[PDB]
Amino acid sequence: SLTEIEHLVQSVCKSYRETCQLRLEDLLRQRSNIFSREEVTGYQRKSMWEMWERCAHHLTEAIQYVVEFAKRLSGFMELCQNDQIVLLKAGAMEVVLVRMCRAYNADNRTVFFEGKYGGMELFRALGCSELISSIFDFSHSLSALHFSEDEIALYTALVLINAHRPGLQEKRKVEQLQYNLELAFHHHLCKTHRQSILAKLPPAGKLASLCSQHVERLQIFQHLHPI
Amino acid sequence: TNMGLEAIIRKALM
Ligand SMILES: CC(C)(C)Cc1cc(-c2onc([C@@H](CCC(=O)O)CC(=O)Nc3ccc(Cl)cc3Cl)c2C2CC2)no1
Repeated sequence: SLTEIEHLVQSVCKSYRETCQLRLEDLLRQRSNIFSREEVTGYQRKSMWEMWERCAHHLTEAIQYVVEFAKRLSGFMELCQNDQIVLLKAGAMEVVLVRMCRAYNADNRTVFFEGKYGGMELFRALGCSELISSIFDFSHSLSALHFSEDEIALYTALVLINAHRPGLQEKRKVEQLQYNLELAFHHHLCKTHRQSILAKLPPAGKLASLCSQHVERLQIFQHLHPI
Repeated sequence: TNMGLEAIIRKALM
C-alpha cells in the first residue's frame, strides 16, 4: 500500500517539476542578479497600462502552467469538461500565488521579475501599493516556512482537487481523487515530521480574487488601449 | 467565479 502512496507522491512531484515554469535552482542562483536603481526607475517611469499589461501577461502565462499541472494529475482528464473548468476557475490563481513564493528572496525582500530580482518599488506604476505589499507579505510568510518542492506540489494539487466547489457534476469522482491526495500528503508530512505546517499558512482567497479581477479588467478594456 | 479566467482556462484545456 505504502509504495502506491509513495508512487502518487512522485507522480504529483513529477507533474509539478515539468510544469514549475522555472527550476528552483535557477531562481535561487539568479538571486544575486539584482535590478539597479536606474533599471528600477525605468519600470517606475512606465504607464499604468504598460505595467499592468506585462503583469497580466505573466499572471495569464502562470495560470496556463497550472492547467498543464492539472492535466498531468491522475484522474483529472477523466473528469467531465465542466468539472475541470469549475476546479481550475476556483483554484488556479491561488496555486499561482503559492508557486510565486519560490521567486521571493526573504534576505533582501526582492522578487524575480523579467530576468533579475527587485523590491516592491519595481511595481510603483501599478498604483496598488496595498495589493503589492500583501502579495509580498504572503510570499514572505510561505518563504519563512521553507515549503519544499514536494510540499508545494502536493499542497497545490489539493488547492485544485476540491469536492466543495459549487457547480460540480461528479462530486464523488472529485472526492475519490482528493482523498487519495490527502492520504499521500498525510503520509509525506508524517515521514518528514511536518504535520503542523498547514496550521501556519496565511490565507490566499482574497489576494487571488483581486489578481483574477485585475486580469479580467485588462481583458474587458483592451480596446480602450493600444495592441 | 471569473469569466476572464474562464476564457484563459477554456483555451488552455483545448
Ligand atoms: C503585480 C502583481 C500583483 C505582483 C502580479 C504579478 C505577478 C507577476 C509575475 O511576474 N513574474 C512572475 C514569474 C516569472 C514568469 C516568467 O518570466 O516565466 C516569477 C514570480 O513568481 N515572480 C514574483 C514572485 C513573488 C512576488 Cl510577491 C512578485 C513576483 Cl513578480 C509572475 C508570476 C505570475 C507567475 N506579474 O504580475
